[PDB]
Amino acid sequence: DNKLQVEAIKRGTVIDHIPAQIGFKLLSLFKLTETDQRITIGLNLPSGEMGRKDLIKIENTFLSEDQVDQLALYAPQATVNRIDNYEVVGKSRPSLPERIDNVLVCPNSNCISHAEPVSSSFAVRKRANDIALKCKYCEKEFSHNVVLAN
Amino acid sequence: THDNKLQVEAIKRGTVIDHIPAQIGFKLLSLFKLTETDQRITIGLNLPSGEMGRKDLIKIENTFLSEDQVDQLALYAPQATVNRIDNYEVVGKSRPSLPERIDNVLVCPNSNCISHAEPVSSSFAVRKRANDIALKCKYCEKEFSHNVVLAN
Amino acid sequence: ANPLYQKHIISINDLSRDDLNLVLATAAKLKANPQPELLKHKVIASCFFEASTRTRLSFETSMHRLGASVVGFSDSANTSLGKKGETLADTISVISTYVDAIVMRHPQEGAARLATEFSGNVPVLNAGDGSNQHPTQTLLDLFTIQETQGRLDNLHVAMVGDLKYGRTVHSLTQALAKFDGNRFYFIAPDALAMPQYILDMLDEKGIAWSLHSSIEEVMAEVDILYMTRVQKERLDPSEYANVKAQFVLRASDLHNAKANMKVLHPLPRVDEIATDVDKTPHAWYFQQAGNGIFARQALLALVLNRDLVL
Amino acid sequence: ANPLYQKHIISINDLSRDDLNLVLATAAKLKANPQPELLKHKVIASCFFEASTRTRLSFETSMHRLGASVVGFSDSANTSLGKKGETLADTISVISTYVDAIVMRHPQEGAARLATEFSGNVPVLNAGDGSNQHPTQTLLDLFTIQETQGRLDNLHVAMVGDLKYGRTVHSLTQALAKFDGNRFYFIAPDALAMPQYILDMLDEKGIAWSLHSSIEEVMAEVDILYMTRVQKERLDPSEYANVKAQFVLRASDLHNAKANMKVLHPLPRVDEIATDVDKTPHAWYFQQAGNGIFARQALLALVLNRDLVL
Amino acid sequence: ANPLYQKHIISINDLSRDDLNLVLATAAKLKANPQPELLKHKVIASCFFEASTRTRLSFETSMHRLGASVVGFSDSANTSLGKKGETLADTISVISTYVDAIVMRHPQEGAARLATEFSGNVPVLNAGDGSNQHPTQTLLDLFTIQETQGRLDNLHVAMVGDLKYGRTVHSLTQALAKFDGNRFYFIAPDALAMPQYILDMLDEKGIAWSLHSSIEEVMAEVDILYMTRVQKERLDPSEYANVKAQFVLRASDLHNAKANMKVLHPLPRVDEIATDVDKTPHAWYFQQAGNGIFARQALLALVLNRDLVL
Ligand SMILES: Nc1ncnc2c1ncn2[C@@H]1O[C@H](COP(=O)(O)OP(=O)(O)OP(=O)(O)O)[C@@H](O)[C@H]1O
Ligand SMILES: Nc1ncnc2c1ncn2[C@@H]1O[C@H](COP(=O)(O)OP(=O)(O)OP(=O)(O)O)[C@@H](O)[C@H]1O
Ligand SMILES: Nc1ncnc2c1ncn2[C@@H]1O[C@H](COP(=O)(O)OP(=O)(O)OP(=O)(O)O)[C@@H](O)[C@H]1O
Ligand SMILES: Nc1ncnc2c1ncn2[C@@H]1O[C@H](COP(=O)(O)OP(=O)(O)OP(=O)(O)O)[C@@H](O)[C@H]1O
Ligand SMILES: O=C(O)C[C@H](NC(=O)CP(=O)(O)O)C(=O)O
Ligand SMILES: O=C(O)C[C@H](NC(=O)CP(=O)(O)O)C(=O)O
Ligand SMILES: O=C(O)C[C@H](NC(=O)CP(=O)(O)O)C(=O)O
Ligand SMILES: [Mg+2]
Ligand SMILES: [Mg+2]
Ligand SMILES: [Zn+2]
Ligand SMILES: [Zn+2]
Repeated sequence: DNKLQVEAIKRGTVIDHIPAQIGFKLLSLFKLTETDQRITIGLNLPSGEMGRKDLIKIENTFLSEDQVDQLALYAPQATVNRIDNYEVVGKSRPSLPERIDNVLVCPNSNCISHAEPVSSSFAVRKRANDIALKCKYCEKEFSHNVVLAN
Repeated sequence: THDNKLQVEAIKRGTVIDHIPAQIGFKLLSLFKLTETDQRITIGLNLPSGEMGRKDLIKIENTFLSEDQVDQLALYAPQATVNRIDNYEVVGKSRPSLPERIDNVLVCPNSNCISHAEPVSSSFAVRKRANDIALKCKYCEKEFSHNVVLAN
Repeated sequence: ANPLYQKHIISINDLSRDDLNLVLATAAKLKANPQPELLKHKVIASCFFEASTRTRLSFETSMHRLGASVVGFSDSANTSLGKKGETLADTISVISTYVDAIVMRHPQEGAARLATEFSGNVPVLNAGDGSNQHPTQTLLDLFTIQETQGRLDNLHVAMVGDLKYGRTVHSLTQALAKFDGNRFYFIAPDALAMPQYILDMLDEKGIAWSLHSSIEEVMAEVDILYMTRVQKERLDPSEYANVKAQFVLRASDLHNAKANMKVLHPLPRVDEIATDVDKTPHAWYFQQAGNGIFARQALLALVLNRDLVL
Repeated sequence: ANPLYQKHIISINDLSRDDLNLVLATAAKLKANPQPELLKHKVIASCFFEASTRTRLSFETSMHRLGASVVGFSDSANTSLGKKGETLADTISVISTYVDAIVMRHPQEGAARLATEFSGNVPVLNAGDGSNQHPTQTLLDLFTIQETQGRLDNLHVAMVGDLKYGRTVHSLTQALAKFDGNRFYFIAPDALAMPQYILDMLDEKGIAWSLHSSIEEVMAEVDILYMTRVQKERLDPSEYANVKAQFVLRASDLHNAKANMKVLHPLPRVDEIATDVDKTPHAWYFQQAGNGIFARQALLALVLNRDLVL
Repeated sequence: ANPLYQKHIISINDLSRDDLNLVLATAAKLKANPQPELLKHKVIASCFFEASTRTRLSFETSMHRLGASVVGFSDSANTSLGKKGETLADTISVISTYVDAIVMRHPQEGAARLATEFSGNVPVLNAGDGSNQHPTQTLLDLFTIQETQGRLDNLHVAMVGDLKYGRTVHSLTQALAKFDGNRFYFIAPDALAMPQYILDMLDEKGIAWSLHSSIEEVMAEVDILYMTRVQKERLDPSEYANVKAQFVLRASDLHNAKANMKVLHPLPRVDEIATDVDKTPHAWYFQQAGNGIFARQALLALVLNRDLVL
């Protein structure tokens, strides 16, 4: 027959219930694949809670509450499982962070952040049912949908 | 037997791209736009390998690489293995054949090449060599290492 | 220490109603009773990376009326940033080893905020950063509005012209919104409208504001007519239809205006205020400019002198 | 049809020894007895996107000597590509609906090849594309070498100066390498050496070539001394140390020359050939230029006429 | 004499339906069987005071195909008007003592009309005068429409883009309006709408026209989709919001097109027609350009020959 098998991880993180099409986006942003650690990704998996979902497993790697919170912009209904000795030892859900640093680029062409050795930074807030991001430097505010990443 | 919620199903029909060198797997996913599908996909990055120590691995259901993608794969990951699967079985297995031309995806490193300014598809004569592989631009006629070019 | 001692002064959005009132109270006192040696032995940097007449000269004048010395530049072309490719970060990193405060104007939004991240313990005072903020303009404006209306609350305030790129009206609207019951009329071309982050802030505070297409609609009601220049140096090429003042105030436009109403303008004006307005008792933009001395003296005192003055 | 009828003439790489000999034989005949109506009723575009004296004027004269009409431009600045943003692609797309052949010089490598993808059945002749190829220069060069030496085989040929950016020597080396037993001497600054893909071609054909740091080093044995200009409009700023001629030929350097040796230069020269060379029997760059007429007539005649009887 | 013998060709307004049909019939004949000596012993001036690729090169090619000689310039910078202050009046006054006809393009409206007041018996052909008229473009346009549609009546014609500054559509609309039962769809930004004097002419002839904000709105019913370039060298600074193509045609927009529909564009295009359109059967802008040869030959032949027998 065959030797097909996916060996459960001893220690690390399992990001579950990622909405369809978002899994690859998370990998791209947070540079999750820039590591020598074993990673396992399932995309378009069947789900009871969601119908379709993506799933990211990363060995020997953990996310702080803030790192988990960054995920709220993209996958708010995701579950982040911390794993030690093959056991789910922690389950967290992303709560909207107060700031998003480093990964996004201010869309204002005249912002000082583009010309100088600083890291991007936006304050995060709910506006209607949109998420508004206010650049720490130029203080202009944008819909998160138009604020690109690096 | 509790654990039966942890074992990915084999594919009935589709492709398994194996022996991808480390750090290439994720690159292939973007370049081939593979994740832009509703088909089930599983990916292993930095997996143990007898043949090559560490490797990446991509499996896609009900889906096959296009001739474009197969030709480009020969360049990105020459030692990678393409497995075609029907009825849960490997019916075809091969290292992708090097093509003679690669169009559209590469960028000529000659900055004064006309191909940058104009609405034409890039094109490079591909010839296999000793240590690397040579790409000669259809327009400027200059020849480069795929190393210099694949640093697009 | 007073609340503002050694504080960076970057954005009105970082200040409270109490901070603003503290500046104004200090201004009254120093105008009443100048303390010509309050800042003796201070050396302050005056660093202007874009053009200025009022802000730079009033700031430097304020520094000398308080006894401080002044170093700096009125353009960047002959700094090492101008000729040798130095970053602004490195410029601030060295200048902040020389002086007791840095006053800076810069053409990019966020410049003054960035400077604070490299100035260590040296306070940065934002003399204007692109089309973002102009907090010391707001201080002198508040002082002037108080001087002529007797209060900062329950006022009718019209702002006219380029509201999108007016760093002056961004700062001033945020500041007046910290006071109770003020009402706003925004008279701007569609393309240069007040930005959404300002309007959202007003809505959150339940402040009333509306858009008008003419000065005449609001003239009867207004206590403060705040005219602005089109910020042509900030305009995208797509916005070049808006270079000419869309609204021109003339003396005849002032018939049905309240006797308490003042016309303000951060200056320079192009044609948005005709010269015939100058002689009318409503014109107060030159008086407004002169109050920059008291506001800026006040701010330097609060930032560089530990105790409240008397 | 003759082998060159309706063919694009883009790169010496695409031509055989027989093709080159055909042009040379055809040129010898047209020089011997002219055919003034050979291209009657042809209109040919001369499109120069960078400077030229010899190539454009000899090409146009050639067209007229064969009875053709000429349209075009010596500068792109007043075409719609120069003023309205038009691509080279579209430019060729329309011009190829007007004329029977297109002669083009362009500052980017590949421009002529690209034109062939838009010109349909209209042949494109490459009058120079960046630092890549210059096939018609090579045609006249071969013709001149053949005339003076009696052969294109077993020659000793030195090429001096900017070999990196010299499209002239890229084409000439390739062509001479299609003949037997030629030996090459490359005299160039390191930063401007003959490129490797040329040397590789010489190697895989087992052709002897060597590098030298002086002309006197090889003066006594060369049949053809091919001088070149530093292509300063092509140099990277990092290569400005090489702007001046590194090798300057003077009449006195020719004391040990073979009597039959000729000095060639595709022209224009700056200082690499001193004016005292001009009077010597070895100077042949002006006669070479004059031969552009017969090579270019020959090329046009073979491309636009199915069969020639001469 | 034919109706157009020795006539100036300045504005479509001065021509009748019969005049236009004469050129079209004459062009069809010259395309069918060429007359290479028809303008033998004529010398014609080609005077371009602004950029051109198609108009100047097709005109000059046309002259050569008919056996005429050509003198002139593609830039005024090296004429005595460009360097010595000479008026256009004097320029035409002397050139009209040399040549048998004058083809002129100029950046000011009226320039060609003015030339006719100084050229005496020498006919002036307007190759474009500012944003006013472009009669020879219209001649080739009509010829292309006639070829592809079989008629110049009862067409559905859409014109897209910059209709305000498009001298091409000013002339084309006027000409099509001399035929019966055509219907027009104008798809343009407000700031660049078809001018009122054109619409008025349509009204007083009872011709149906309407305005639309999209191409898909009319795709299913148009016989001719006439795309245009934004005339950015004509825009007032206040109109720079319109510099980018507002309407971009792509292959996928043609899914519901009439099978016989053709996409035209006087060229050059910037982005208003995507390159993926080129391969579709509806793309006809290059064939259109190619027809400039037959329309311009026809015009020259009718103006310079008393009677034609073909
Ligand atoms: N040792 C392990 N190695 C790899 N994956 C694991 C391991 N342990 C758990 N997982 C995966 O992490 C997630 C853990 O969730 P859990 O074990 O609670 O299942 P669950 O009850 O379905 O979770 P939820 O209630 O959040 O849907 C599952 O997606 C499971 O596949
Ligand atoms: N390491 C892995 N790589 C790829 N796919 C996996 C991996 N582990 C499990 N899967 C697949 O993920 C799918 C969903 O499993 P999971 O345990 O998340 O479902 P669930 O918990 O019952 O549903 P819900 O997502 O609602 O909690 C299964 O079909 C399984 O085959
Ligand atoms: N039905 C299937 N579904 C999913 N994955 C499969 C399926 N069949 C095979 N594979 C995977 O595709 C690859 C097929 O290789 P194969 O079965 O020949 O093993 P192998 O002998 O190790 O191959 P190789 O010699 O190329 O290393 C394996 O990595 C396997 O895990
Ligand atoms: N679907 C999968 N997802 C993630 N990891 C996998 C999957 N299938 C196999 N692996 C991992 O990859 C490793 C090697 O897989 P496999 O047996 O297919 O290759 P191999 O033949 O052992 O190695 P190689 O062919 O490279 O010498 C295994 O140890 C397993 O942990
Ligand atoms: O420039 C304006 O129109 C308003 C305002 N003006 C000033 O600060 C006065 P000045 O530029 O002379 O220092 C500004 O934002 O710079
Ligand atoms: O420019 C050179 O030095 C060599 C060569 N020269 C010529 O073709 C002569 P011209 O530029 O006058 O046509 C060239 O590549 O253009
Ligand atoms: O320029 C245009 O967009 C349309 C029109 N175009 C042409 O005549 C083609 P050309 O400018 O190449 O002669 C014109 O009015 O000049
Ligand atoms: Mg679950
Ligand atoms: Mg294996
Ligand atoms: Zn910003
Ligand atoms: Zn190239």
